[PDB]
Amino acid sequence: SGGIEGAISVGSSIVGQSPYKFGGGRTQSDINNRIFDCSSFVRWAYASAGVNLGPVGGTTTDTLVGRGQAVSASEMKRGDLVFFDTYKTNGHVGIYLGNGTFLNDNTSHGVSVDSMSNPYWKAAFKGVVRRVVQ
Ligand SMILES: [Cl-]
Repeated sequence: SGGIEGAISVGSSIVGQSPYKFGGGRTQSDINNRIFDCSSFVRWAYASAGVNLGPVGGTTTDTLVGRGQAVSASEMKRGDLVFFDTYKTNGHVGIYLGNGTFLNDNTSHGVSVDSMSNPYWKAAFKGVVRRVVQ
């Protein structure tokens, strides 16, 4: 109930209820108020499940892509971090849920679940995946 499943449970608890804010989620006030961007959301979901993916103030997609172990796209598993080329290389991150979906915090929908086959996310995905819990 920890680790991967715990992070999915915490992160999902606020789906549909947490608008995105670029740069948010790197102060305790923002965390308490559920104000995050894509990478500070992922850091918080895992921290709330007992897993340290980096410092509160300094975690970004660039630091997260350096955590854990590389995974081939064909082998992506629930809990793996999936990265996408949105405004820059690896500019977006989410937590893969299985079944071609991922939990993430994005401008359009805030904290939400998106599909890897949505044409936008399919085009933006380049195969960059990181496993952070074994
Ligand atoms: Cl935290």
